[PDB]
Amino acid sequence: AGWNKDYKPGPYPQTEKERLAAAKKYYLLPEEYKPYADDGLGYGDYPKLGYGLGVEAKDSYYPWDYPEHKRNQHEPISADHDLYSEDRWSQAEPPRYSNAYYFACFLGVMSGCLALYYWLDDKKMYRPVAAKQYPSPGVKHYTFEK
Amino acid sequence: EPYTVPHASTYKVESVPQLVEVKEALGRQGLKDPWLRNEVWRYEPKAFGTHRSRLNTFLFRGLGVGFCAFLATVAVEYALGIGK
Amino acid sequence: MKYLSICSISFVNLISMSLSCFLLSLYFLLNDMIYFIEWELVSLNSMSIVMTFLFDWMSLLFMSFVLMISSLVIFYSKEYMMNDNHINRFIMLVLMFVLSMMLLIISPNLISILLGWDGLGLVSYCLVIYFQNIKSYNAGMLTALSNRIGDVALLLSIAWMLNYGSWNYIFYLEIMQNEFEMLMIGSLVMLAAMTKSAQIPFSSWLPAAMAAPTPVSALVHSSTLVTAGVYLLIRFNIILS
Amino acid sequence: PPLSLKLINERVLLVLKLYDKIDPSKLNVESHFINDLGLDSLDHVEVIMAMEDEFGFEIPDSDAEKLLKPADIIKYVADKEDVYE
Amino acid sequence: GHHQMIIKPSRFQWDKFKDLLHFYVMLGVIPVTALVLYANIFVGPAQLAEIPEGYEPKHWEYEKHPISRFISRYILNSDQQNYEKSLHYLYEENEKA
Amino acid sequence: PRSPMASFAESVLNVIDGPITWFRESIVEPNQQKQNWYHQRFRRVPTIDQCYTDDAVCRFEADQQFRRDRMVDNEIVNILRQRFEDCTLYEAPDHMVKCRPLMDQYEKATENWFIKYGDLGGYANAKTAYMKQKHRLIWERRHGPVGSGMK
Amino acid sequence: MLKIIFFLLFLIPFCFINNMYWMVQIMMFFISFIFLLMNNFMNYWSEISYFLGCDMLSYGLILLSLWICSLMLLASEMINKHNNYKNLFLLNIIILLLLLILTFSSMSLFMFYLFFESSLIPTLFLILGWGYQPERLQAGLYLLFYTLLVSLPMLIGIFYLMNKIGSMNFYLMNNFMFNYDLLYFCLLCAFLVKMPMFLVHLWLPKAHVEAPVSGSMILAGIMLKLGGYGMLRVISFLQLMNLKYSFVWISISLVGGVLVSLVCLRQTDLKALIAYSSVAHMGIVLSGLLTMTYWGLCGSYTLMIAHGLCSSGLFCLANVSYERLGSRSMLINKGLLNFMPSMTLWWFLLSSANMAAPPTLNLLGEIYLLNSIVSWSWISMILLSFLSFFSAAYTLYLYSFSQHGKLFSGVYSFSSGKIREYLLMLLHWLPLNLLILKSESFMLWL
Amino acid sequence: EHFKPTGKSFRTGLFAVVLPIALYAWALKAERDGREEKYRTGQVAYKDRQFKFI
Amino acid sequence: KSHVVSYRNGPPPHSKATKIGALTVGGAMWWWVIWHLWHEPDHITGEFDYPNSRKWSNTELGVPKD
Amino acid sequence: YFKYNQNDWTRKGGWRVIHSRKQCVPGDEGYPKVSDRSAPSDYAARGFNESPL
Amino acid sequence: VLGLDKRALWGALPLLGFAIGHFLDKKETERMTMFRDKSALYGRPAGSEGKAPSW
Amino acid sequence: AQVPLAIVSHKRQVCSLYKRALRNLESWYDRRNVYRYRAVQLRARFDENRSKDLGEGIRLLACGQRELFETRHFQPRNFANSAGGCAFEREVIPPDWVLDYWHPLEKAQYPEYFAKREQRKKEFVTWWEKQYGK
Amino acid sequence: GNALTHYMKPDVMPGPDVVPTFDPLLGFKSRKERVMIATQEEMESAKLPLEFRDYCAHLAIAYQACRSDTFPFVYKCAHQKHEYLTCEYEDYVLRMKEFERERRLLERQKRL
Repeated sequence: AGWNKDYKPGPYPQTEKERLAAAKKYYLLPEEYKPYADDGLGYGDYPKLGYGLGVEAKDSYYPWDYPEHKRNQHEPISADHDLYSEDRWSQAEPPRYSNAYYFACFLGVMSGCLALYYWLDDKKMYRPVAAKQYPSPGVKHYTFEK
Repeated sequence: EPYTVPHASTYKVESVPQLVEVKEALGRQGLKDPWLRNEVWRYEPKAFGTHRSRLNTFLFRGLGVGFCAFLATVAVEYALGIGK
Repeated sequence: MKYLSICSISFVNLISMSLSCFLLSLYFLLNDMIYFIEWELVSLNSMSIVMTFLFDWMSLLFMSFVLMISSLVIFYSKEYMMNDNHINRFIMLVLMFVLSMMLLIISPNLISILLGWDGLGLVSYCLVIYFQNIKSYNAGMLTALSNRIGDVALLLSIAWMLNYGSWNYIFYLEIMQNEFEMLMIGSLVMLAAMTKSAQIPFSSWLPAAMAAPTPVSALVHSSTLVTAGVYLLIRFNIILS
Repeated sequence: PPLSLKLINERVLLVLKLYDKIDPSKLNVESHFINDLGLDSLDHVEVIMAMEDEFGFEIPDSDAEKLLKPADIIKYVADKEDVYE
Repeated sequence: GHHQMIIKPSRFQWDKFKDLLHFYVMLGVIPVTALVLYANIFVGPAQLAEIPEGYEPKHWEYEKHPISRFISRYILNSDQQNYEKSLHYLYEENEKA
Repeated sequence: PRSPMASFAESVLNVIDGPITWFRESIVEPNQQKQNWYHQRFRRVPTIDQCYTDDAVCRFEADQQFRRDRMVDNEIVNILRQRFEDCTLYEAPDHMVKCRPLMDQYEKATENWFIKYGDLGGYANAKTAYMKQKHRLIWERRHGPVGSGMK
Repeated sequence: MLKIIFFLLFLIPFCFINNMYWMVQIMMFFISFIFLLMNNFMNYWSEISYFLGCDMLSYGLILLSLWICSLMLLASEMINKHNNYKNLFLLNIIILLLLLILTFSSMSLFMFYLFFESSLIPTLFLILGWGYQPERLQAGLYLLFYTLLVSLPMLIGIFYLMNKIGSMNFYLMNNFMFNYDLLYFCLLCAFLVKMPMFLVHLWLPKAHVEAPVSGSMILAGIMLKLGGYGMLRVISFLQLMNLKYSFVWISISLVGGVLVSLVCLRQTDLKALIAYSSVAHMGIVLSGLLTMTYWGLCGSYTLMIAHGLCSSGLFCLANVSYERLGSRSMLINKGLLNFMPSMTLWWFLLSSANMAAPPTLNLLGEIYLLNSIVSWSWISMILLSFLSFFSAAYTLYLYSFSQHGKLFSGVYSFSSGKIREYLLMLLHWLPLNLLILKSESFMLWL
Repeated sequence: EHFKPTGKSFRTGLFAVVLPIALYAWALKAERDGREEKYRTGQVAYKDRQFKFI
Repeated sequence: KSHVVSYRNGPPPHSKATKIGALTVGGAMWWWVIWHLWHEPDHITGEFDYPNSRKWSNTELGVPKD
Repeated sequence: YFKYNQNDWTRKGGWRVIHSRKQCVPGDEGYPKVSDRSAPSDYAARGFNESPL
Repeated sequence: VLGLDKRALWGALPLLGFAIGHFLDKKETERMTMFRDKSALYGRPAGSEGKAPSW
Repeated sequence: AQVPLAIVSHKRQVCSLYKRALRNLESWYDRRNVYRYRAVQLRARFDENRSKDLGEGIRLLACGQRELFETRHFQPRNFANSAGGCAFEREVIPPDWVLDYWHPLEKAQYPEYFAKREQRKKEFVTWWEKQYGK
Repeated sequence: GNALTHYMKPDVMPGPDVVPTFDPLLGFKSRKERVMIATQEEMESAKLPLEFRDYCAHLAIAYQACRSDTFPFVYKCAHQKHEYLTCEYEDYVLRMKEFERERRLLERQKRL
């Protein structure tokens, strides 16, 4: 079965001869393989896969080896699969509008109606009546008729 | 058995006045609807009724009996000298 | 039990309990009683953490309808859920759902609310997760985190109300109407009421919880979590008003 | 309740007969749509849509290419409902 | 009749466990119920009486329930003992420094 | 029992009360024994001020005494809270007029409680509480009562 | 108190006689019962014996260990099943327990340190001896060297206190208040490591992920408390210095708790996730402890008891799943509700307790630390809201993800849950609730 | 193994924890110092002290 | 999965109990609604007249004469 | 339990009941009825007024 | 119901440690007798004292 | 069996777009009489492009697909009993091997059933050996 | 009616829940007084809520007397409920006249 030390990524690939072995090592044909940029936070020679609309956008009707993950037998797993998983930040179809659009409408409506409500807080519709004449001692409440 | 599959010959597009309204439109537009004989079964009046029958029944089911019971209720109330 | 459906057993218990509570609510209406029993856990710095129960017509009556509706929803589920599996599992959750809502209703103490309040936050989550499809998972996750905000709010309210030495808010709400601490308690409890009641912008979770079985939706969106926030405010109506 | 295979044979043919751009005589279990019955691709799409509504599920666009005769459609629905009788 | 075998994990272990736990909790409940019933019905509680003029109660006298009287008398050290041992130990420890 | 239900209400209260009173009178009470239990009394012990700076037993004596007095003083506040607690429930809807004096008793006690044990946190002991008092009194004669600021 | 010690010592030979594995726990469970009867303790020390006493603080922590160390034997039945040096394994726990009992029952600060670290070596043998994965080395050193690196300087701070106080006894120390800046860092940075603090927690995810099930219990169960227990004794005479640098620790732990909760959500390993959950709650414990208020102190004592039982409990369940599925990754472990439905109940109750669900003893302690922190500064409401929110975000992810979904595909057939496992889970959770009834005792240690 | 103090990592790590800790630790020190100053000066009468029981 | 199934057809006939029940439910509702309208017709409209403040005279309110 | 072992002043635990004042309405006994509890010692007595000490 | 066998006979040895452990500390309390009935909070009244010391 | 090949002909892209276009049409106009009316017109728009060059057709799909996505329904219909449906795969059935771990007394409640399964187990091995070469 | 008039010409509309601003006896040769019926003891004995302790108390007390006399079948006291509502309707009229009076008076001062 092996251990982690026998499976950790190798150092970033630098040569085509090294790329081809690296692509072999992950069961990828040499064209898919694409290591991370190696800015300094890179994952070594580990591939870069997914990062799209997410797992749930993969074809559901395909006969996957692991339908539950929607993944095949020896296929590698994206380093951020825990984020683009079916229950995490993923969608079946591209969103209708830009992500900025949604926030503007909801907040734009909300602010547009906060001001209106508070501007009318003074102009409360009141029935034409005086206050409850609760009987207080030493105070003089009358009745209109003589 | 759970059901029997009727014959396609039974369904005739001219039965349903609503579907026939579609054909005269397509003829004017110049097209023809192949999947029209399918829709006929949904609009069988004796077993599905019309918009009018379903609306009358839904709102006023039991109203006739409901009123009749009320008349008995007023009868007892009058016989108990309550209504006046 | 082995020869009686747990739904058949369950229904008679709840209805009889509901019926009895109905008689009491009438009794408390006539005399306009208010009973306040409480058991004490621990005390310090002139303070006391307690379980408390406030029995009045308002608490008792609404406690009855929770049982009346719940009993029939269980009996209704005898045929709705006869077909799949795990009827015994499902009903044992619904019963745990009644008790949690029951303890929420009776509680006049801010700390004791957490018993029923958080129990609702959990048991409600389980029912939404009842089916095994992914859609249920996402639905259930949304509700618990949405309600967990309300759970957090009450936790901070408990700290603030320490300034008055107790957590029997139904006694200080109307004499401390002005001071900043009540406005800070009323502020947080407002969020706790808004989340369970699914107000703006917390409304999103209530439509999501439809992934549960239909009997659950009757229990959650007729006599429980949706109504939980309302009842809490009814007990805080002074400062809010 | 169980969906007998014979009914599937009846249900499929009923829909096809109702389809007005087909021949009720040529129409049989073994006939081909685009080859024998002169069905276009777009016409073949509409037929599957009827099949979907007929039985209540999705026939994936990828898997609709195997459905080139009503026998295959009969087999497909049988496989989905696993009624092998 | 006409039922379909629906495959589910075995429940026997869980069924057995619920039985075993119920047995052994009962195996303790009947004794303690006998004791608490014997204590409350036959021995009964004490009565809060004012201290006589010059009477020194034993430490166990300072508590009400008969079982609690029994524990403090034969199972636990009197509060005075721990109080007055601690005084000695702090005395000797302070002499170290 | 002018109400119909109240007439039925009392019927049940007879049913639940009747047996228990009989059971209490028939079995429990008659068979029990006579026995008396007393109340601990603690002789006041010297305060921390008398204690020397090198002896620990005398400090230990006062620290425990301070702690016992703290409990008595913690909950003398608790009792006063329960009074205002109970008046609000026994006098509503007109409870503001009647609880107002009780709350005045309560709030005064809290301040005296907070002047004495307040702001010590855990590990508060006889030495710390007494030393707060010494510093408080010095500030009082110099800057007057707290809340007026310094000069 | 010697009743306990000599009971354990004479149970050492039971390690040597064969077919005595199960007769050991009963002697270990029975002594807990005997210890459970001798609760008549107070804030001050009681039952003196040559240097061994016990107050309400030490009692609960001792009793927690006896309970946990007894459950270790139940959990690690696989050691008995494969006779994998079981006799040596038993001797490790019996020795380890004795070191703990002395550590909490020690009345003098030097002793506490003497058995404080000495318990480490029996733990270190435990990891290397019975751990599966190759990384138990690279995790064996972290546990040993983080602790030694910060405990050795503490030894100097202890001796410097004799030359001023003249003694180690805790009561005599409280009479003094020290003003030296470094001394503060030589008696708290040594305990802040073992809590652990957020920035020096790097050993905790490695030790817990690699250690065996039993080692996970005690590491999460009692080792994280020795740091907490130690602080409760030594902030008494660092009150003045504590006020100048507390805001550094409170901010780190509070912000540390939030950041770790996000780290929990991005984990994919059961053992890792539970271990990181320990840092999250231990951040609140430390935060409230350094607030020094009556509530923050009593609450911190409570939560340490409750959290240990829970986190120890959650390590049972991860072991149960790992034993059969063979892998501890979340991806392998899915839908276990459909393999072991009876097990999933215990997953929930222990999981619910971890997120401060009622009526657990955990919620009682967490209400209090929250009170002290808020009183300390109203600005603490910001993350203290976030931390409590996210402290459920990963707990649901831990429970739901591992129990709910559709079953794994490649898993081979495996046994179902056994009575031993269920009994183990009950003893973890059931006290964690009933303890609320008598929080009177395990709360008011001050 | 593949970490390097590349500036991007430093810039990532800097804003990630260090400043949230530093800015917020600064806020705690600031707020308490202001509140503490009143108490030491004797500004707040014991009537008005918040969280008497904490 | 109701045991009843119908293909391109209306459902089967209805048992006597279901046929009666539909009328009894609907009928019972209407009987209640009619009776309340009969006996309490003053709830839909105001049970108390809303007075026309304008109609009041300056004298009856004691308005002083300019 | 709620009739004899209710919480009293000599214990902390146990259930403690504080009931309110019944609505006295005309026809009831002594209609101009008033709360007998006036002095502060009346409230939250918990049976303390009738203790021997 | 216990399901105990002759192997538990070895249990007497740990129980032996219990009694020995109990004996020593009990012997230790008999060494603690110089504030016994002398402290300000429990000290006996000066004169006419009980014959047997409490604890 | 047959595993679908990912490569999709241009003819198939038009086919799929036609299927999506019609299904989207149903959601907007639920009613069958209206739906059949509008669906017929939709088919007309395709026949007025059937006689065009592919490269021209490439331009057609691009705007044909974008307008569809630009006109996607806010609550598209699905079939509740299929992938994406609200009621899809609610139940999960464990693997067969669960049954074999029942307590022997539990198995005694269905002695016929477990009698048969063990006859099948004998057949399964020989079946498995042949299929995969043992 | 409405309350925009109060916004647009506030000089004439007294405003929400307006407390009278003119002398009560102004413009009246005289105006008779108002008399309580229910004492403080009677109000308290029946736990009459403070917002209901206005002049209608005695009728409200009568309502509880009867209502408690037939509980739960309070419909057997529907007659009594009519009077209490019959009375509290009058107070609403008095508040209305009190309002119009001020509105009419407030207009007069503007003219002069």
